[PDB]
Amino acid sequence: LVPRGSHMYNHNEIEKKWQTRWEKTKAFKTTNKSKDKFYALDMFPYPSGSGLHVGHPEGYTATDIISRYKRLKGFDVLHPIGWDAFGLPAEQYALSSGKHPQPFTLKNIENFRRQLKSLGFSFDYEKEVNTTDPSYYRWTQWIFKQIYKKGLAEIREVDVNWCPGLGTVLANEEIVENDKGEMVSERGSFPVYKKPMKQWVLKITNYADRLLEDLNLLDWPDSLKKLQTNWIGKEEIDGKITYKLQDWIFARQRYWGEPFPVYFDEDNNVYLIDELVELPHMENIMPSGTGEGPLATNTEWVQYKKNNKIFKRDTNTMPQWAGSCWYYLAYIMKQEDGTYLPIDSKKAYEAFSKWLPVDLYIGGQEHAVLHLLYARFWHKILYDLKIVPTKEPFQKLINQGMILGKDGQKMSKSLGNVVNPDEIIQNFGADTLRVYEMFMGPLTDTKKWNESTVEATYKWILRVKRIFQIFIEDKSKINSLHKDDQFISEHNLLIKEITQDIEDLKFNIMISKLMIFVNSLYKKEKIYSLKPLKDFAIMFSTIAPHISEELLESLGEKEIMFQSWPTYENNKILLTKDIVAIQVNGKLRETFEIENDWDEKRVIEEAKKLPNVKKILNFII
Ligand SMILES: CC(C)C[C@H](N)C(=O)NS(=O)(=O)OC[C@H]1O[C@@H](n2cnc3c(N)ncnc32)[C@H](O)[C@@H]1O
Repeated sequence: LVPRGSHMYNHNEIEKKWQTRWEKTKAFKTTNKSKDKFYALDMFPYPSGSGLHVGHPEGYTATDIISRYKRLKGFDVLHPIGWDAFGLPAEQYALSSGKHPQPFTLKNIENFRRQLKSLGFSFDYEKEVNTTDPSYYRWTQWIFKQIYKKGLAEIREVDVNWCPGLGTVLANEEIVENDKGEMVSERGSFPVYKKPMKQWVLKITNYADRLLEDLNLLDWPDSLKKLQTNWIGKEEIDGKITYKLQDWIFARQRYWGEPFPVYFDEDNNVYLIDELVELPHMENIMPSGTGEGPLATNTEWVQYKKNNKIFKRDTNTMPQWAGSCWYYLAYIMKQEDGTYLPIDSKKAYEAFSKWLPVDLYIGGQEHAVLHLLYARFWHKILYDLKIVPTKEPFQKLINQGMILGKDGQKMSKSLGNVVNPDEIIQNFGADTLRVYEMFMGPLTDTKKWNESTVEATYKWILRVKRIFQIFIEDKSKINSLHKDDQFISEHNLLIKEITQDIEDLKFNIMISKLMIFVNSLYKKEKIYSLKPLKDFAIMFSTIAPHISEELLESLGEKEIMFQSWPTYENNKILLTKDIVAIQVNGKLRETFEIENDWDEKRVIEEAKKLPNVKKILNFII
């Protein structure tokens, strides 16, 4: 049932209005007016279909809520989007559509961008990166070269996973075992087998001990630390320190990827090219199954002329992972005029020191031993080279649970179980989509799409809009003399508890709390002030920004970009609890509330949580 008549509000019109206003007013531009910084990052998407499905926005909603909250708390916020556009995902969608990946990728990116704007994510579109732009992959190639010069890239004979169906080698991390114990590509489920071949490898095993140990520095889920620990698989066996991890098969026999900025002489000595080496435009881009890539047939390009000698260019390309290994840095390098600060410049390093590590990164568990391992590896090499200031790229990682289709499988184009976001956004609105996805369950749980809960979410938003109408359009329903201490208390507590839920990324519970508050407004003949509506709107804006802006405007208030997070007075909350003063050797370092009297020895590990560490809690040596 699509909302109409008395069961609808003007969601399409409101959402377009506010999207337009945010663009004109530059609402999401990354500011630099504070010493408080927050880098909230989504895993950027592949343009490997005609558009997003409703699964994609789930994690993007979660980081948007935090980003929006942080702006309201006065932080400068980096929250950017971009296109993971090289390598197999983009190429395979082009090939399977009978299109050339250059124009087709551009065309699909336009659609993705339109979809994202229609959802009201607070991206600064001036920070966009595209891993296929030559100004971007200039740096991908630079990084590879520095990896080489450090001794960490070489061509050697290894046992590769040959994939006849793709015409290429694949890395061990790109292979999975099926129900019958057979090895297939993680993407496409193409059969593979082992074969000795001379191929480019990156020496990830040389970083294995640090990749393992440095997990201790990270606020990452146990499940993810475990996957990486087991993949690295460090074991002493008969005195040899061994690893299940092998060096990273890095070259692909495909057209659509970064060229290796490399040429060879008659003895196969490797030489490096200093400048950007662009992928030549070719029409003959189908993979040959021979062990060489399609670039090998481009005779004129492969013949590298230097000092009257004819050398041979490398004819492989880099994998899709090369651009995603450093894109979190590219966003910091990206400039208003469309250029990138040089990665090794002083200005880059200072900007990195301001923004890194990413404070909150959300993306799927499927990247456990792919991007989330590989990116850590490149980052550490850059750290060793004094290019980046931190040991680790991403401090806090959350893996959003998969949204499943109605078949109960993970939602994906490949399984033909997708729901098109354009239809939900048309029929119900972006605000409903965002609220619904957070309400489906805990962010980290998997969950199944359910039409009737979508419809219930829309009815709820309609209910919010109608309660605002009641109290705003009739001035007699607001009277500062009205006596209802419990409500003034409920209001102050809402601010406190919603704040805590946002901080905890417990967005489903946050919505339940907003629903309870609305139930309470519907019982009130009068309320003391419009302030609780203003505060509700400001806070709801983090999840339902379009309708929240509309409600704020109808209150005669300023737009969200000029607002602050609501403050509460704890002396209006009708129930107080014990405050425990924590000390470091007789000297006060923190105080905090302990809710109830449940535990005592378990609750001394709650005093360790607070960033500055029943009555007193002294810590003597
Ligand atoms: C950093 C780089 C290596 C990322 C890479 N370019 C990439 O993965 N691109 S992407 O388009 O496939 O995915 C984008 C995001 O969307 C999530 N997602 C996908 N399906 C679902 C689903 N059914 N439910 C919830 N989330 C989903 C997915 O995990 C990821 O974080």
